[PDB]
Amino acid sequence: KFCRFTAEGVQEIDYKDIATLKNYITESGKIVPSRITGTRAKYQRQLARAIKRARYLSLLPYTDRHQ
Amino acid sequence: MRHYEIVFMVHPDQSEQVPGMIERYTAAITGAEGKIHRLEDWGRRQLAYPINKLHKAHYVLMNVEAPQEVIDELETTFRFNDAVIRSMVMRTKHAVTEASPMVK
Amino acid sequence: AWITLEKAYEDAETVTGVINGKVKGGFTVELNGIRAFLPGSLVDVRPVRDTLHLEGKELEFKVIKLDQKRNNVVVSRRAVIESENSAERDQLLENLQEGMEVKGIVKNLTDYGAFVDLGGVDGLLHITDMAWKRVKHPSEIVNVGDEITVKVLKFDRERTRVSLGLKQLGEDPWVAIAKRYPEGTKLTGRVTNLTDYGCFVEIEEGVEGLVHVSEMDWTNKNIHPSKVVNVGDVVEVMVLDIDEERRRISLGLKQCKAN
Amino acid sequence: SLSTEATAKIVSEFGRDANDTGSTEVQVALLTAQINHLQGHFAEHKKDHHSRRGLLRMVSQRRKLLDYLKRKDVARYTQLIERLGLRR
Amino acid sequence: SMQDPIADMLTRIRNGQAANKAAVTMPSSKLKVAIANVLKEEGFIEDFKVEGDTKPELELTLKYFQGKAVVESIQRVSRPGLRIYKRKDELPKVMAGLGIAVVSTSKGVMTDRAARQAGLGGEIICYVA
Amino acid sequence: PVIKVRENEPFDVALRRFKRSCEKAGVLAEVRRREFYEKPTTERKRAKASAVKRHAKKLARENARRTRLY
RNA sequence: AAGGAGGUAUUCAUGUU
RNA sequence: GCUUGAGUCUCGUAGAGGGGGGUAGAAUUCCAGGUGUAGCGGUGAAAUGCGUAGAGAUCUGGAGGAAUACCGGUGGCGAAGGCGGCCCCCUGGACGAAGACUGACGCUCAGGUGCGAAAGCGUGGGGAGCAAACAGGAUUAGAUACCCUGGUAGUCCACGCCGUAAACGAUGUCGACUUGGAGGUUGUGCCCUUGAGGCGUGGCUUCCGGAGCUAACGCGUUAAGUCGACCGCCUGGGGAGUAC
Ligand SMILES: [Mg+2]
Ligand SMILES: [Mg+2]
Ligand SMILES: [Mg+2]
Ligand SMILES: [Mg+2]
Ligand SMILES: [Mg+2]
Ligand SMILES: [Mg+2]
Ligand SMILES: [Mg+2]
Ligand SMILES: [Mg+2]
Ligand SMILES: [Mg+2]
Ligand SMILES: [Mg+2]
Ligand SMILES: [Mg+2]
Ligand SMILES: [Mg+2]
Repeated sequence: KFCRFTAEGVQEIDYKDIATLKNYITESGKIVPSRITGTRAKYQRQLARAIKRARYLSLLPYTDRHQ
Repeated sequence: MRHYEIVFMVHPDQSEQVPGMIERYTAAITGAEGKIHRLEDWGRRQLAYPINKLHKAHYVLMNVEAPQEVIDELETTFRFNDAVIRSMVMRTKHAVTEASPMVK
Repeated sequence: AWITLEKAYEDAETVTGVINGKVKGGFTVELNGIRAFLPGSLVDVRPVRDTLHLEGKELEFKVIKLDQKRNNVVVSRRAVIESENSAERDQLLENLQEGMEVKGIVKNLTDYGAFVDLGGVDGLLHITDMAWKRVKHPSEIVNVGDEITVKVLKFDRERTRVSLGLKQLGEDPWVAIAKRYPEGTKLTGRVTNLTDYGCFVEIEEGVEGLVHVSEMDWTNKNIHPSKVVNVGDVVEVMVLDIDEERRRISLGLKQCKAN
Repeated sequence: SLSTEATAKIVSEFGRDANDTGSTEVQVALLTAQINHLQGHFAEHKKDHHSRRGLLRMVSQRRKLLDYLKRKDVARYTQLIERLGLRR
Repeated sequence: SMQDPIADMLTRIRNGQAANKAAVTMPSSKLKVAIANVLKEEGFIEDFKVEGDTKPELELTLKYFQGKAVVESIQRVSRPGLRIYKRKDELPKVMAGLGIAVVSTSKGVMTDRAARQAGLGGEIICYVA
Repeated sequence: PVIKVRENEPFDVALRRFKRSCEKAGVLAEVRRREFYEKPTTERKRAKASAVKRHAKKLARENARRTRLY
């Protein structure tokens, strides 16, 4: 599966990059499991935080149906 | 002094106040011996979910080194200035001067 | 054998290999352990409704590329097309169907336009060059391989890329509007795209005007356009200014309310 | 906790060079500064039992250090508990 | 906390013999070296040495005769929680004399047999069989 | 799971896509889990039991390849 | 609901979709 | 005296550790409207119940309380009880690298002190959902139950009580020693990072397992092997964790 953050040296995932985060949410808008994406556990936690911060700022939708 | 990433989003129909608001907040921070490290007016962006039945709001981003007290006062200004729809202040361990992904 | 497949591609080999099939990604090849990519105009050499000879049946695997990381080859039936296309596309890059004032043989529907190959060249174009409605994929006028009509605009004949336009013929709606619709006439239009800074309402075929967020309500300056009118709603707006040069309509909703 | 600059000042005052951080006097002085600081926190936060457990460790450690110092050299001990303004 | 370094040394010998190790090592002290000498002269260990200037390390090379370890049992007798002293008449006989009782007399640490001949009592460190 | 009807796509084909989309979002499993309240102890017990048996079956399988049944 | 296949499961260009 | 146990300082790292304050979205309920009309709801099947004073359904707005899907993991943090949206403020511990410093300053601990799920108690709030008691409907030979429709205290907050649980690893704390394997998680060093590689070295953790221990089950370097320090407890079953 191979983590795409360990191989890029990324320190913090960043919630302002709405291209990487879109790859890590599903169509409904929920966060995809690390078991599927092959992300490491450390970057998974960072990634989940970034997605939640983006949702608050309405860069990402919470769900597919409130819009 | 701590570092802060401040993102506030303004009403789409108060778009012309954003320059003025930027200058006031920058002046407040800089007057308290602050250090504005980044300032990116992202502009009018399509909200992902309707807020107050308001699509397409005006995003502003600001990365700042400033005392906690001045930062608290700025957050209070947000709480009362009923043109800013949302704000978020985050504490960063170091200063970021690099251009954000939203700039280009 | 993958080494030898890459070496036979270095020879411009035209081998008899098992095509990988037909797909939205063009055409796949299969040369003895080399799954080949090729685009929609380079996935096979037969221009028919079922190209399984190129991809899906033992047929032409062409020398188009060798990619280790893609496990990939030039999976398209070469040794047939582009061969006489040399002289054909020479006459094409000399003529271009009257300098792109020509018909073309369509290929498929793309995410950015609509493409008609030429046989030595291949042009594209926009979807709103033969229509005016809010479009996302304009391919609903023909199937793959039909005969469309366009006028050439930007053609790079040193790379075999073309881009014709489909508005070199149709009477301009703007010119008739300029004589038909003087400023200050009220007409009804359908909101095609809505923004916070303005809502685009299509009043006529191929004419979209921008009604500013400041022109949505005179007495509540802080009202989102998305809350007052939905995309596709028919609203009456008064034509305030017509910019023919910029192809812009400034429409005023403020005249329906009171200042 | 205690800032970098505050620790540096205290080490200079109570240690016989800038590199003397392990002296009993310096350790008691650092513990005393942090203990005195936390009083305001626990005045506002009477229900912070977890942080208060950390504070009780500090108080307990200061007593052990002072006991050692009193048994090891009584004169330094009297001087220290006078400077630091500590009873017993 | 470590509060019986003699018992620790006996434990290392016992565990090393049970795990068929060639040699065992421990931090050194003069009491450990004295006990080690008695063991070596009674033939329970093959050799011992001390290496190190500031933090000496005592190394004992253990003995096996027919594949089996030579020391069949070794137990601390006097311990910090309960000290044992015996008068010259009351010295023990480990395994009816086939074992040694390391007894720390006033003339140094020796075996039960040596102390009984010298007419001394003292503290009983360990039993060795 | 918001499925838009595609062009020329028959109803059966579109319906299969929609059913699979819902099964991918796991809606029905979620609803069945929220029908009734279960104590946190019950939830933890069930989670731990599934892990134990899943691990045991993986280990049992990975040792079954070792030996021959005939 | 019933059966089959693959695994403890994915890398499997993106794009298209 | 000494530096190896125990501590201090220097730079980082991970974390549902704690306290306070804000905020976001989904959903449940209620309220007011629009469209609409004869059922809804519930069950093994029904009935109570709600509905022509227009329910249920659907759309719009509002109020309010409580909890944070996905991530999420025999994952992490905490002495234990326990801790799960996001942001800020105050604050505790753990670990790693290299180096400097103190120089046995240690371990255990009766009595004592503090923390300690849920239920409960006092005083005042708040109350959407759920729900002892209770009311009704069924089931049944009976049904003071299981099932259904409601429903109060309570669950939430603030401040005090209470001090208890299968408060469990049914395994007291500290230290040392003794063959291995596959993993997780968090640091760090090196080599060619040739491209998620290779090679080491720390902390915590899950599962197999050897010798040895285990009535046996098992346990096994995180022991329930081998040892030492100190404390807690046990002495047939019932009476009884009861009486005084
Ligand atoms: Mg400290
Ligand atoms: Mg006690
Ligand atoms: Mg309670
Ligand atoms: Mg109460
Ligand atoms: Mg009350
Ligand atoms: Mg009930
Ligand atoms: Mg008890
Ligand atoms: Mg418990
Ligand atoms: Mg348990
Ligand atoms: Mg017990
Ligand atoms: Mg085992
Ligand atoms: Mg009693």
